[PDB]
Amino acid sequence: YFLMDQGDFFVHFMDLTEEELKKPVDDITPTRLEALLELALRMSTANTDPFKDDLKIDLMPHDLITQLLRVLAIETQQEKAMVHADPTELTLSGLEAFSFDYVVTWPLSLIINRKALTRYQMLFRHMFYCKHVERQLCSVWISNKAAKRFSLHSAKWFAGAFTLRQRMLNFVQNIQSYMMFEVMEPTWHVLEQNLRSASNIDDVLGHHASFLDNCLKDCMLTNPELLRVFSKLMSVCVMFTNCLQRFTQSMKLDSELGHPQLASSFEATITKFDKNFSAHLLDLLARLSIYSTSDCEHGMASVISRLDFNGFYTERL
Amino acid sequence: MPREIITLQLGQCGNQIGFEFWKQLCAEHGISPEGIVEEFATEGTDRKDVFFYQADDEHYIPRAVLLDLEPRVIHSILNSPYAKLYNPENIYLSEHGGGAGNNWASGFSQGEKIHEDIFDIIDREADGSDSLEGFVLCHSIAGGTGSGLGSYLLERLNDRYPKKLVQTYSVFPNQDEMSDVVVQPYNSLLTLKRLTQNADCVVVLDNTALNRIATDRLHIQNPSFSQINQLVSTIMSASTTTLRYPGYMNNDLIGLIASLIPTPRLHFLMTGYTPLTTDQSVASVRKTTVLDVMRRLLQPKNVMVSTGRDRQTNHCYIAILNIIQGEVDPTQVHKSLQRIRERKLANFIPWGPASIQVALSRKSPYLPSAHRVSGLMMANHTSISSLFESSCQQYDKLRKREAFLEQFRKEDIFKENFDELDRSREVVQELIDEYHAATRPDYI
Amino acid sequence: MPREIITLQLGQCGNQIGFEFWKQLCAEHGISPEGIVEEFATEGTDRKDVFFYQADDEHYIPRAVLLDLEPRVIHSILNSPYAKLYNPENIYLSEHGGGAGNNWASGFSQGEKIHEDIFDIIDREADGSDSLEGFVLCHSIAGGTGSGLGSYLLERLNDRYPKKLVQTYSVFPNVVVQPYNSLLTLKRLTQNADCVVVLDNTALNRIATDRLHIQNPSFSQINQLVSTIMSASTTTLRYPGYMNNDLIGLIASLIPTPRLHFLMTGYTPLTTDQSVASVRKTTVLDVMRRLLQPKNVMVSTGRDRQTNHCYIAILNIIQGEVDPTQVHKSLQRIRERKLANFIPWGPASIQVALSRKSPYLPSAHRVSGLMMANHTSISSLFESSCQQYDKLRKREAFLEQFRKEDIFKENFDELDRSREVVQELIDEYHAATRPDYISWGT
Repeated sequence: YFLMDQGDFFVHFMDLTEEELKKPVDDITPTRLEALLELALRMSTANTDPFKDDLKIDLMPHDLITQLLRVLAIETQQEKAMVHADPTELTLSGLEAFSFDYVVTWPLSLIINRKALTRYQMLFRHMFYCKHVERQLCSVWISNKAAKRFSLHSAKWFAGAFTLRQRMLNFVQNIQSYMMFEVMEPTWHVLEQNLRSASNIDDVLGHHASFLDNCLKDCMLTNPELLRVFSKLMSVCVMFTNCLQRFTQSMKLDSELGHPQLASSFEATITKFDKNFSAHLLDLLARLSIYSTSDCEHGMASVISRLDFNGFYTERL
Repeated sequence: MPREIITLQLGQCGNQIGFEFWKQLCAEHGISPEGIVEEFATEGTDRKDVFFYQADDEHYIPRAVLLDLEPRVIHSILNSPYAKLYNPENIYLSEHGGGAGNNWASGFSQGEKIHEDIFDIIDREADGSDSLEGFVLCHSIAGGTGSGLGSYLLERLNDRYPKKLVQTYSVFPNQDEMSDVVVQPYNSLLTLKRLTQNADCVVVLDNTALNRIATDRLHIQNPSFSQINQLVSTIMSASTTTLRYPGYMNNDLIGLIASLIPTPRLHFLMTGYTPLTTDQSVASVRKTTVLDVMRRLLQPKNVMVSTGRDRQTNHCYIAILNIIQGEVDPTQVHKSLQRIRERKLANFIPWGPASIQVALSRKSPYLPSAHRVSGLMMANHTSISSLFESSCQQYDKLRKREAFLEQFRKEDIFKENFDELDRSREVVQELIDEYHAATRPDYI
Repeated sequence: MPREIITLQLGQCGNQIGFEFWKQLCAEHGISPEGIVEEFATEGTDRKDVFFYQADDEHYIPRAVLLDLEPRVIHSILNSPYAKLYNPENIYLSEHGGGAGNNWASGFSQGEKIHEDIFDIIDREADGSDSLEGFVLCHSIAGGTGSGLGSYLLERLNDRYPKKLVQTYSVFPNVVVQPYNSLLTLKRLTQNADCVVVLDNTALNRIATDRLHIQNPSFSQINQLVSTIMSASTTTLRYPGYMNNDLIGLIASLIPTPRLHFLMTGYTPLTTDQSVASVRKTTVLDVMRRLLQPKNVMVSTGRDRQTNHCYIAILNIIQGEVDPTQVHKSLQRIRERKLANFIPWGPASIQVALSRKSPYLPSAHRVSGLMMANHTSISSLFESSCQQYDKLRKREAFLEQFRKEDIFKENFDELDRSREVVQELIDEYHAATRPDYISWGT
């Protein structure tokens, strides 16, 4: 659930969460959210997991971006600056407050605590919003399949927009692949090995806490500059895909019903989005290299390598 | 939600590749040749609904339609051990056993004549699919049926399912041998045109390169079609391993495409497989390292496409996805990526986004794997243009000689002029030129 | 008072469906082939008296009348293991072995000729019924006897018992006069039947081939599927619940009222007994999803792209160990996902009754479900029948045998009236796609 293994349920929940994009989900009781989740459950192979009943939905008083920024700004001079920050200027949060919690009975209630639950909730919300953005980008790309119903020399603006959104999607996919299959699987294996070797419950809790700290650090949650850059990048990707989807669906319907218009359909905001994405990517790479040279954290060199792997940004690092 | 893929098997080669694909899927899913779920696969954690449909008997049946204009192959499928696996209502066989006669135009006209039956089948499968992801067309570029009718079906699927992904397994003709089909260059050019204009992704399966691999590495003297189809099924299984094993990222075909095709026109992905060894070479318990996997994937001897090593054009990879199946340490994957970067083991496009993906997946529990770790590479690399250039050169060799044009001129699409051939030649020239530009820093 | 249902078995198909229905009832009630309760059936959870009469020797006898114009099948039945189940005195067979000759009009004239015997039988069964609920006519619309004599019996039952329900098991064809027989039968179902359950032989064959892997499905296997459906239709009688325990309510829910009586059928599981479906706990949601799957509907409806067909009403009788909370969750998920389109001009009728199975019938499935649905895409079958009728009438096809019968000796005006009624039915079915359908015909 939290780590989104067998994420087909999360792909199904993307579409339910997409109907709520105006106001934060905490404004609505979680009972109908859990009802939708459970009605999506029985359509997927999930019978052999007698542990999803311990999951519950919590309504946080803050969205994923805002809570992350306040966590990475507390006990620092950034709290004063970002106390006025709101998610309206950035990506709007209508499904980023949904999170998973694991309430378990005693003595298993001793293993899981709210100190770990807050980190669990933040990580799960971040993963879920990243997966929503990636699925929206992939849906935009797959819905642009109807552009093949038109000639090449009438979609040059559409071609540029597609290239920009393809770079966005590729960056999102690379980040996801790194932070899953280079971070989360190894940390899960280390946690499992520690649990299987140790016997003390206190040592188990300590190992869980260290695993959570490693997960949050590999998520660039220990550097406010990098967390802000990540949030801005994924917000601009979400905004670009939301601006796309309207005219994408419009032209898809036009092509599927018929069987300068394209330039006017291509707004001037696409170039601004592309430039902002480029700037945020360069900032992320620069900060990753700076932190790798100074702080010497093990996770920033991997993000630097994934950002510069084409022979065109390794000398721009 | 499932992401269903319909397999369309076109002509002799397409039907044989589809048959071997379905056999491989059955073996990976633990389904008997009779369509019965194997006892060992009842408790699987795999999501079968993505690639199989569920019959009323809890049987997982491939969503595959086998269409041939010649009875021999359809009858061979209905006489195969998997004849009871497939829904008979999903099998269309042309009663007109005349085939396309190695004529792309004839295959296209036949696709037009059987349009209603084919689109009825496709729509039946789409409505019987909860979340159809797309179509995979398995066809040959060199035949008559697989080229013309395959292009027709690709067009009609692109029109009917404009939101679904279209992947092709397109068999490219042998460039080094004189084709017995004098129109083979025409068929190949027309198929490349249709891949460029009406397909979202064309995986080129070169029988010449597959034969070369079988001879040089498997020591198979005169590889049979059965062995070629076994290689095809192995490739399809490795390509679907990330679908069959649930991971944390790129768990859907949309995500696969977005990882594989950074350039909409440059969406042709090459495949690579390792190990390439005969069963008689019991290679002792070699601990396959992440670095050894990546080195084998980067080794030309494991690429299943015969691309010319032009020394003048600095060809490069646009994007690379390595699907690593088995017990893999992600830290070893990361270390292997780091070593590959430091060693500059791959040259990439200079004017494109950096895309090197690594997915860790588990193997099917039902298949015995002699290798603790295997890897498939899917790469978007401009050197596929060298194959398209070869096909174009064969077409130009015929067209300048008006060779094998009589069968096109007999068909209505070519009865008046050759404009469809000239447009296909133009599209393939533009594709070659775009691949070369994508090899250049100015591609952006 | 008992709630008797009289089964009228008309022609080859009707008699075979009645025989298989009585066989299924016997198997569910633990009654021997002679009609005697088996020793293992003394503690049965069902009272045969609903559908059978009990003889003084504790024999359960079906309230079924089997009428055929040819001796071969009647003799085969009397030589069958079930010969002792039926009262021989309740079987009328015309000594004039000439039949109706596959002519609906001839079958009707024969019903008129045998009117007294038939209405005497119906009245005898009604008086032997404490609270006769209605008649179920099992017939084919395309033959002579099952169509003509069936329509005659439907008319006479509607006249004599105007407060009793008329349910039909109407076999739709896959005979140069077949369009005439089909049009006349559809007219009579529309005007004089309260509920017509459509059994499409084309869809049954398709299911038998695609799902049971039966190469060339026999009529026996199709009739076994029909009898399974008929048992599912009686499943709501065997388990005491709170609602819709009678044929009046069944017809009103499935055929969605008496004039809108063309019923589509759905059955689950549709699997051969050789298909041991691996160790998958069938959930209420999976049941409802399979019923909603077009490959599990037992009626071949055209996918007309022009008409946005919708469900008028659905009743699902689910028999077996079913969690009502899973039924409720499945209905809720179906509504939220709009997995079924309902009529816009009327309330969405989706009912689910959970019942227990007979202890005497082996159920491979811990939970099964039958859906009976009135759905506007059933109109595509009537449209097809109308097109076939118009194709024959424009050619005056197969009219020479009709002109021999008194009803058609002078003209075909009764055929034209039946075509008009079927046109009005088609137009009402089209209106049912529209929000104003409730007011369309009136």
